[PDB]
Amino acid sequence: MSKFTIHTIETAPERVKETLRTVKKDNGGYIPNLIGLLANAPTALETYRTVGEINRRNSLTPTEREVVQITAAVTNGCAFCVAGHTAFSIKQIQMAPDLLEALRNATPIDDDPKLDTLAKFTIAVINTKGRVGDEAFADFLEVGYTPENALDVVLGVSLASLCNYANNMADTPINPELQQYVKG
Amino acid sequence: MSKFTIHTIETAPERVKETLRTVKKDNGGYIPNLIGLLANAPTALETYRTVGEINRRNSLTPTEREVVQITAAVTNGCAFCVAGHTAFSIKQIQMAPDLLEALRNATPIDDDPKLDTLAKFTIAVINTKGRVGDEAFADFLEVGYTPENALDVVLGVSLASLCNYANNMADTPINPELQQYVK
Ligand SMILES: [Cl-]
Ligand SMILES: [Cl-]
Repeated sequence: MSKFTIHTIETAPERVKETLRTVKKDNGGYIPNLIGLLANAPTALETYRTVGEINRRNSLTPTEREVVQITAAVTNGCAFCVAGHTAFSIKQIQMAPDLLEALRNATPIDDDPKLDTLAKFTIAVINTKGRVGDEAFADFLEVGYTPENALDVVLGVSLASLCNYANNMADTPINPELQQYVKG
Repeated sequence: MSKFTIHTIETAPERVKETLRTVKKDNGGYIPNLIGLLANAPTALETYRTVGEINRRNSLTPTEREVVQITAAVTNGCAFCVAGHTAFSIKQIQMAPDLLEALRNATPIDDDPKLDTLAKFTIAVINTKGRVGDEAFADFLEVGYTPENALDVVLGVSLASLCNYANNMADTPINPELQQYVK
């Protein structure tokens, strides 16, 4: 049936057991199946953790980083990550429900032109593989983003590809603790 | 006018100056323009270097990792990265000419069924955002790769998207020092 084993602490390769233990604690007692999946390839698990940590340090706000991640997961057609990021945006960030709804639905953010442009720029980045074009780039800057922010969106898109494509490949089952955030 | 400044050591953000110094030395006295572009966003430059170092110790061989990078740069239409990885493959792997020519055009690899499937798998990942299908996934295992290798290909694709998409957006000028390798 499954292409991949979703690893537990018990079955994961020794050198990632300590990381899965950390993940489980940090998540209040469960391992999101994305991590259990990436445990199959410790360099892929390592990349996902490490880039996550670099990305937090980037030129975007934590809300803007979630704008990038949710929009990418929706554009990439990845249910697991739409659910995972929704849960993070609610519990970690307490994102306004209207912002969250818009991002999940890939529809306009009416309250905040800045974030709405960022969302739309992320879609264009993904579909064009970065060749967004003169007009899309100029609209990105007009609302106050910079060339640095542009490359930090690419960074988020790059991170989104690792987890969205991996979950797309595995058809990763959605943990019971994420099931309520599933799109829909 | 260009959308991005290509940074020098002098113009870069303070916290990446040392990275640029190290890059310049490693390349014998020049900075590849991707690096001067990424310098605009220190975290994107740092991700590119960090993930490169992780990818180069993954479950694929050095040849297989370049199969993935070049195939991805061709598929993503990124001219800079094709030249950058052709350079690395010639210098640092001594890749056979038939292999290198086939990667650079995404034409089949006739001498090597295993690398031909890897190359095809990579294209499928990129064109299907990972939904490569049961049959493409089975051909991948039957050739000798593992589920682990498959996620390490996704890893390579993700790293390629960072540099390919950035270079695509900037239309990064190709350094004179890389020109011999273009096309
Ligand atoms: Cl467990
Ligand atoms: Cl310089």
